[PDB]
Amino acid sequence: AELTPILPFLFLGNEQDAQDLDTMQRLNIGYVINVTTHLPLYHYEKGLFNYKRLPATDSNKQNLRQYFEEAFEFIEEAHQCGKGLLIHCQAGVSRSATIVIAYLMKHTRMTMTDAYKFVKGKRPIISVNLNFMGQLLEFEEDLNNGVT
Ligand SMILES: CSc1scc2c1-c1nc(SCC(=O)C(C)(C)C)ncc1CC2
Repeated sequence: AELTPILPFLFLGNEQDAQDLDTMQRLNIGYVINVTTHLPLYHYEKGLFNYKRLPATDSNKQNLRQYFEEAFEFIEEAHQCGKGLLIHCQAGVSRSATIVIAYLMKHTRMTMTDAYKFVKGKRPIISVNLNFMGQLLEFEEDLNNGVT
């Protein structure tokens, strides 16, 4: 169980990272984003956290752009309320790391490459997915022209 802290309040993890309840409470995590279609929302009935499911598959066909704004408003909410947010998908964090990078691109005005450099430096293992990479590329261009 190794929840990588990207920002003071924003943590990246995987399938098993999201089940270490004690770890989540030590870190004052109040919000969880589960970026799968099929994994359960872990610890839902213990009513301790606010959840958001981004029902996405790890393919070269899945669109994630659609989930970006939804996910940023929920990270902003964990920040405005002084709590931490965990975002996880499965092994290799393809889906969840795509979203973290997009957040760092909009709400830190980092570049694409520089966000990836930054995340991979805190979490070494990241599966490649050129579909998501290409979608981050057009997100970067929609930001530099101000369509967001
Ligand atoms: C924005 S990713 C990026 S930008 C420039 C490069 C890369 C890169 N990424 C990955 S893995 C991560 C992914 O595919 C994501 C799911 C996060 C989109 N492996 C190799 C490279 C080579 C150079």
